[PDB]
Parts: sequence; structure tokens; C-alpha cells
Amino acid sequence: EDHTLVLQLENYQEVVSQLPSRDGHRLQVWKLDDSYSYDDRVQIVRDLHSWDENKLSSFKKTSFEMTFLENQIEVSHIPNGLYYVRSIIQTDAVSYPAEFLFEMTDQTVEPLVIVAKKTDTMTTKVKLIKVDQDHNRLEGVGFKLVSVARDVSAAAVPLIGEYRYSSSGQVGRTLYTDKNGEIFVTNLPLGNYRFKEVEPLAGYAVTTLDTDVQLVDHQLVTITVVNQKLPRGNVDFMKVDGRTNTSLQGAMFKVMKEESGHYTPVLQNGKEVVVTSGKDGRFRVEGLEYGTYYLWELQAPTGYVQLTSPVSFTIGKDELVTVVKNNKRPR
Repeated sequence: EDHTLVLQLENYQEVVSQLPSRDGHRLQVWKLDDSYSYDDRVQIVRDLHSWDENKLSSFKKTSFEMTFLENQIEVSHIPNGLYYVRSIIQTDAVSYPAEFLFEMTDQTVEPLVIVAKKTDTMTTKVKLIKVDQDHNRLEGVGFKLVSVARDVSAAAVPLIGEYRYSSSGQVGRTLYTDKNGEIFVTNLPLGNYRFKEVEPLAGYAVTTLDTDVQLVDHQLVTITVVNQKLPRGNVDFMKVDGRTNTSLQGAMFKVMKEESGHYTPVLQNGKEVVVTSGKDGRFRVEGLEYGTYYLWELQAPTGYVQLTSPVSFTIGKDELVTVVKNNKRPR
């Protein structure tokens, strides 16, 4: 009449981590009548599998206190009997369904140890495939996943591991393509989702920021997102006095792109790109993807006025050296 049952679970540490409280849980059981034998456990468990209250109506429904210890659960103060379990844990965050029988007799060595197999394992599944325009797979591209309600990005989706929904998971994560270009997410609730390409790989331009996906059942949904690999080019500059066309040393610029109304620094060789007109007026930007850029003037040549706006330039397939003119400060 005072037995303890020890339950070991799949992915035990992580499941526990997802529990609000390790304390106050109960194990729901049915205590079987004497027409049932533990010798018949395979067939019993099969015969009770398809839920029907008419299969259970003769049994005594009860429950026992559980505790989640470090690597296993203990279930406390269990009388002698033959007991059926359908669920070990069932919460808003975590479900651990499990169908088995256990038997306590006066001969039972304490504790009884059962390694419980998780049941009800089908899950939603979505696979994102990231490619370039020739369908090479792209590794290391970052996405965030958001759910969608009536077209709006309703929430950042919580996740654990790599990558599985959990309603008590972390909402702040960027998901990154693997060596096969793939992101794989399981157990998302049914519904409408959007993968947002928040972190493109340099050299590959975003075609569509958002890629929508709808999970209506448990069948794999695969979506393919296409990036534009951009060629690279160079530009030679020469800083001169605009009246005399003689070269000027010491004009400093930061190279920038524009994004959403502000200038942001171009990064190359592990830093922001700064260029300085040389003894001959010359400077240069090399490599650097096709697109539109700006020379943001940090410092004018001695004796010269600051340019009134940054110098725009476009790198593209289409002068041998681009001349940048400076006006001598009258004063």
C-alpha cells in the first residue's frame, strides 16, 4: 500500500525545462478490476488505445502526486493494484502522452522503474529551401518566423531547440539556413505563418522579404526562397579643385549605402570602408556588389568647403576615373 513509481522520459531535461512548476502535478490513472491481468498488458493497452469511456467505466479513476526530480519523475503513495496511464504530463506548454500499464504488488521491489514511450507523435512540419537564381543552396541566411492573423504579422513564434515550437519557448531568435540551405521547423500549430529574411548573406540580394506558408494538417510543406547573387565592380575616383582641375590630397570619405532613409556604412575586409584622396587626388573602391552607393564626406581638403551632399555613384555592368570637384573656401 505505499509504493513509489519512477518514470523516465524521452528528452527529459528539456521537457522539464518547459514546465512552469516542477511541483503540484498529478498522475491520472485508472485502477483496473480483477478481470484484468498484467500478463495481458500488450492486448489491454491495445484494447484501450482508441478512447471510449465505455471501455473505462468499470475502473476506478484516481490520481497520485508527482514530483519532477533531476533525471526522472517519482509518483508517490500508490496502493497495490494494476493501473492504466494515458498521459504523464498535459499542460498548455507541454504534453507527454503515454499509454501503459503498471502493477504494484506486495512483492514489488521499490521503486518500480518504467521508461515511458511517448505517444501521439505526428507533428506539423515545414521546410524552407534557400537558393540563388541558379538554385545553389545558401548557407547562413537568417529568417525570423512570425504567425499571421488576417494578413498582419501577429507574433514572433516561440521556439526551442533547432527548431520546434514550444509555447513557453524563446521568441527572439533568428533561424539560419544549414549547409543544404534548409530550415526545418516542427510542431507549429495549424495556421498561417511568414518567414522574414532579416539577415541576407552578403552578395545575395533579397527578392521577397516575407515568404508565407500555411499549415492545414501534418503533411510536410516545402517553400523555396530565391536570392539574387549580385556581380561585383570597382570605381576609381580623383579629387580635384573644380576650377583648376589639379589634384587634392586629404579628402576623406566614408562609403555608405542607403537603407530606409538613412545612410549606413559599407563593410569590407572586416570593417567600414573609409577612403582618403592621395597625393595624386586618387582613391578607389573595389569589389562591392552592384548597386548605388555614396561617398559621405568626413573631411574636406585643407582650404576647401565641404561638399553640399554625398557623392552618389552606381556600380553596374554598363568615365575612366570619376572626377570629384571641390571648391576653394573663399575666406
